[PDB]
Amino acid sequence: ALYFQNLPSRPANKENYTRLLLKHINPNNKYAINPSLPLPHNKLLDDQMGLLEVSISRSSKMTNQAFLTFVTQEEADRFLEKYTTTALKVQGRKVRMGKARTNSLLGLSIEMQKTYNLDIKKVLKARKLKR
Amino acid sequence: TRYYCEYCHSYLTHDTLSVRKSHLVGKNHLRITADYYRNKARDIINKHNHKRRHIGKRGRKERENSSQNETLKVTCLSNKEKRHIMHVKKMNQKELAQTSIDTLKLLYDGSPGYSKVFVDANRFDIGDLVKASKLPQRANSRSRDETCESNPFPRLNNPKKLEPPKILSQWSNTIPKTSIFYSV
Amino acid sequence: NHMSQFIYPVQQQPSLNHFTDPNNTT
Amino acid sequence: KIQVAHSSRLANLIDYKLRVLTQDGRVYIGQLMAFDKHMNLVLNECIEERVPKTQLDKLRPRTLNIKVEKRVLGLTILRGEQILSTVVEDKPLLSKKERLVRDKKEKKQAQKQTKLRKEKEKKP
Amino acid sequence: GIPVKLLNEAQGHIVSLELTTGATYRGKLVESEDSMNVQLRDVIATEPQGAVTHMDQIFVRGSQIKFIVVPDLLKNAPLFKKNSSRPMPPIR
Amino acid sequence: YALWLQRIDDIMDLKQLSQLTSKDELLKKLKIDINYSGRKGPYLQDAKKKLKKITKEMYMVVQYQVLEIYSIFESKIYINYYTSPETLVSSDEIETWIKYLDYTITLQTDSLTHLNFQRALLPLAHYDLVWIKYSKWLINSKNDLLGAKNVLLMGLKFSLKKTEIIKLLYSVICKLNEYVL
RNA sequence: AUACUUACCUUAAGAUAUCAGAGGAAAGUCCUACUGAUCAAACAUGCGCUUCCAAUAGUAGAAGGACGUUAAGCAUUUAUCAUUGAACUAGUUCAUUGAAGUCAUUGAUGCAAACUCCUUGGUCACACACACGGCGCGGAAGGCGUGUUUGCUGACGUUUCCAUUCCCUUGUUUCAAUCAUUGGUUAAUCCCUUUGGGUUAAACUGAUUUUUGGGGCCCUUUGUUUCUUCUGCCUGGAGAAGUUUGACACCAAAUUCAAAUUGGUGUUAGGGGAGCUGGGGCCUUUCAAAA
Ligand SMILES: [Zn+2]
Repeated sequence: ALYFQNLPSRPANKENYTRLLLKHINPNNKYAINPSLPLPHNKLLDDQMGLLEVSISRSSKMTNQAFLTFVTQEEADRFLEKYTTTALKVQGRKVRMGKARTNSLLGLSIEMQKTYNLDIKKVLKARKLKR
Repeated sequence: TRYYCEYCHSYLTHDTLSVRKSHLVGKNHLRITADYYRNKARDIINKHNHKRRHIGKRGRKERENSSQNETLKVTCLSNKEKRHIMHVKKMNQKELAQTSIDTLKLLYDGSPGYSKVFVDANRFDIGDLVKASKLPQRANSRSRDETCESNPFPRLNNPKKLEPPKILSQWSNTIPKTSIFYSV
Repeated sequence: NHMSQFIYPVQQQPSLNHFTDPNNTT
Repeated sequence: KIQVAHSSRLANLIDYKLRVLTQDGRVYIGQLMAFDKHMNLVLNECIEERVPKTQLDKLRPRTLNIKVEKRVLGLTILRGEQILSTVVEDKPLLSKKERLVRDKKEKKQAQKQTKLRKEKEKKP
Repeated sequence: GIPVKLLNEAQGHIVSLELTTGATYRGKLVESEDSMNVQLRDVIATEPQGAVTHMDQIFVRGSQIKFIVVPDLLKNAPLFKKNSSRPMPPIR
Repeated sequence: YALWLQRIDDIMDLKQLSQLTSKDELLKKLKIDINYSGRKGPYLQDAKKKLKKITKEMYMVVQYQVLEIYSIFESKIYINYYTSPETLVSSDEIETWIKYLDYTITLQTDSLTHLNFQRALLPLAHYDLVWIKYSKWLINSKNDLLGAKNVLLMGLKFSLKKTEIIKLLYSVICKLNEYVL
């Protein structure tokens, strides 16, 4: 569960955009190769040293900020003091990141394993946000 | 078939190695084609690159750092002026194209092997080719055998002293005004 | 094609005293 | 990378930078301009790439990095006998619309040439 | 075809050759036919193994030629004009 | 200088001024910036003037040197080539080679010095005149004694008189402490 | 360009989508701006179709190169054959005679990094917005689909052929002041038949235009807006003439002697609006068929 800012919006394909984003974070990671990408279903890891999944929408509200989730909260923070407020830069820009106000959704699948009501609530409050 | 010569734009009927070889060697076709590549060659120097401009949003920092720096004046010549100066510059480039400083050939003129090397008609590598390069000469020397025995004393009122080194026309007022010694 | 890029330098003569005389021996 | 038109023949593609394979295992990359009945073609700015005998053992089955010795030779004319297969590398400096524009202007200029020649021949 | 016509347009200019035997003949092109067999003048030869020699005149078979390198300024030569306007052919 | 001035004239961008000299010397000595961001055109036109001035100065110095070297020496030298062992050279030409060699020695440029000895050596190789001097400047100025021995040895071949060269050569070998030679 | 002389030489063949049905001149052929099916090209036009299109909230970054440097980098392996004589172990060194002999050994092969420099892109608009993985305007490249036209395509010639336009602008954008024009709302007065209509002057609001001022960004447009020519410009963004059987620029010559002559290459551009015209989606009305 972690939150970013001012990322590149321009790549339009989520699996290519996670390629670029993952490429800037960890050079010589699992995936510089591009046969395939993993897709964990709601309720496996993307990259070693804490990374699990990546989430990006196309909405004008969420445009530039893409969110990352991690295996556990202490590794989620461990990624943050990896750089220790020394700004990394993705394609063109230094990113300003912080802790997500909402808990990681796939982290809730791990927490409660240690979830149908949440999926009902999401359909309901989504139906109301449509209104 | 028919051979269309697109340089001359004139057709020649029923192409044959003889007639086509005669046309290609022809004087008129020669002038036309040579002039054609003269134009197509002058164009790449004439054509302006006109590369595309990509303008980004100037940042708040460099607008403030560049605002304190005073604005420089620009000079723009009149149309009548710039036409003339472009003519002059182009004619100067054409001059630097044809310069090819040969002074070494002027230095060795009286050397014993001058006839075998710098005459270039009687050489070995380039010698035999010049003969076939001679024009058909339709209508209307320095032999190699020379020895040192001719012109035994290179100076008997024969030679001209070496030509002075040239100078730029622009900076010609840079020259030291007076010589150190009295020449005649 | 009137003016040319290069010229031969022309230069003034230094009054011919016994110090600028290239033939002086004594 | 680059998507070639699903139906595009050697005539449809001009000025595209190509990649040409010969029988000897060397490649000529460059802009195609003309070609012929027996498929000997003319490349504009082309560079022949070669895998040395010493690097070749690196390609046999086990990230590989091959040192490919290449030399630049401009405006060549290949021979159809040597050519093996052809692949597309890039797309031309100009878009399709722009090439339509220059084609139309070139044709109009060509007609103007025929008129200026005809009426220069007729009266004198 | 245009590829051979460009070789005819290269007469009297320095060209390079690659024979399928592996050699390299660089020198001035005197003659060329539609069978692509050319003859060159005052040419420098590179054997397949690199030994370089010099010969005054050479004739090569077109079937053995692999590629020919032609002076670059022939790229814009009129053969490559796509839309071109020819006059009417003379009646014979 | 015409090629240099032209190539300065054809520079269309600030980035191409780093080809002349590095980024630091331009901002320090001439105080011009390549990273300068703003309306560049008049700034680059100022930069071409500031770059052409110093080239005009280099033109001042090098012109001075060339005009001196020609006006004194090179204009007096009518024969730059070897001819034969039976050739004679004029006395004024000898004198101008001698003084041209003293001047070249004064410049203290070793490459151009050895060059101007070998340049002076082929016009007159047979006298022993320039052989002795070219052994002297190298035995004293440079203080190289073996090089002097080797000069006198190569001088034994070309020079016809050989007596002065072989005397000075006896001396050089004595001081070099080679007695068997 | 014209006339004369001399030399070199002359027509591979055929065809222009296929299949099927009906008709005209038992077999076959030809033909039907005839009818259907399929195919192909061009032109339009659509798809919540697919991919891509760079930082200014900063001194960056992506793709591709160097036929660039460090760099004699580090680690390896290489430098002719034959004949005769002397010595020599039982192959080695030296001298002489002959043959050919890419250069390189600072090379060549392998290994890796750092640095520097070149070309390219919408460096667009809106946004700094706690989500479960969209439905901003364009450009590039594709895939799929419908519709029209045509049946390879283009010059040339002929015709009761048919055709047949304009305006503004060439830094841009924004705000403010004032001027002018048009439209809507409210209050008052007058006239006609408490209500309705018209006119008047006045007030508010929107749109368009003229003059000035302020601000923003751009001026590499480098021959200071590149559609020409002429005038001209940084305390400025301007003015005049002109736009395809024409004009302009430039290259080449030999003479005359600075114009022209003849032969060639290239430019004649971009943006907006009005008109006219083609295509697509949507809505309303009218009609025909079917349930
Ligand atoms: Zn011709």
